[PDB]
Amino acid sequence: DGFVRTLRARPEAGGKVPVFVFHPAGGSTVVYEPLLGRLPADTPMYGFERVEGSIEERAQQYVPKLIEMQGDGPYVLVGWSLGGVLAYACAIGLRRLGKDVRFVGLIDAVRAGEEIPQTKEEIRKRWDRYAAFAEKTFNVTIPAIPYEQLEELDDEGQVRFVLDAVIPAGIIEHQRTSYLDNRAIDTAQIQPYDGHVTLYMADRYHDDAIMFEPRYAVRQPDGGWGEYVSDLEVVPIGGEHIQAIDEPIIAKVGEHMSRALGQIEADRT
Ligand SMILES: CNC(=O)c1c(-c2ccc(O)cc2)oc2ccc(O)c(CN3CCCCC3)c12
Repeated sequence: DGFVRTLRARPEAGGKVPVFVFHPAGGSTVVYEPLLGRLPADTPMYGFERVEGSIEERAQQYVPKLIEMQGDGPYVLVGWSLGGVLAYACAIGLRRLGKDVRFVGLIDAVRAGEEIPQTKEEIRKRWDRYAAFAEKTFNVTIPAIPYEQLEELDDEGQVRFVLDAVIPAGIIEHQRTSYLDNRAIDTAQIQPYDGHVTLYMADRYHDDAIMFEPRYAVRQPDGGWGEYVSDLEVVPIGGEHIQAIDEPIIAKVGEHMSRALGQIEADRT
């Protein structure tokens, strides 16, 4: 299927408006199966899996596919983790092309409480933190970090440089894509969007997330989306980021989202 996974196929003709879901960091759209079970019967669902590039470059790949599949609209775009940002970026692209986007659902796609700087000083502090965790984890001494060579490299190049030093192909492939998908969240440059966004908000990021990047230890009440989205609804769901996508918490998301879908179906009926 390329990068589109069919979770529930739309009928040959007619039917309900499909929900387009976007993969999480380091994972696939199979994670949306619990959600799908909490959505109305015969709600079609398609998942957009990983593609390469910056967020904008990824949306430039998704948007033509969205249009091929759904045309003028209506568009319902949903994502947890990185998927939320991808969904949001696609919403901007679709709106810019005159399409009708009716719903953007961010499932705990929460920004760091303080903006993560994209600076050399930050690149050094980041790699120093990693090196220190490796020292403790692997009972090793890491020599001086070749900062100068690292600083000049993008995220992709940084991991290749690192993967020269150090393994089964599946693990390198899984670690590489997880790291890069997570950095993609970190460095996302949010643009403003004038349509409705629903943010399902958990209480906090899980411990591993925070150990990796302590700025995710703090969340703003709007999840960092308020300056960019004037039409913003927050649906608190509690719990941690990791749990937001699974039962039982997904039942709450599903109930709320089902109501939104019902109104959309009513509005076209
Ligand atoms: C739990 N580890 C992670 O979350 C991160 C990984 C990673 C690497 C390998 C793997 O197998 C699984 C994950 O690489 C990252 C890079 C930057 C970063 O800021 C983070 C933190 N992350 C927290 C959620 C909001 C987005 C940022 C991570």
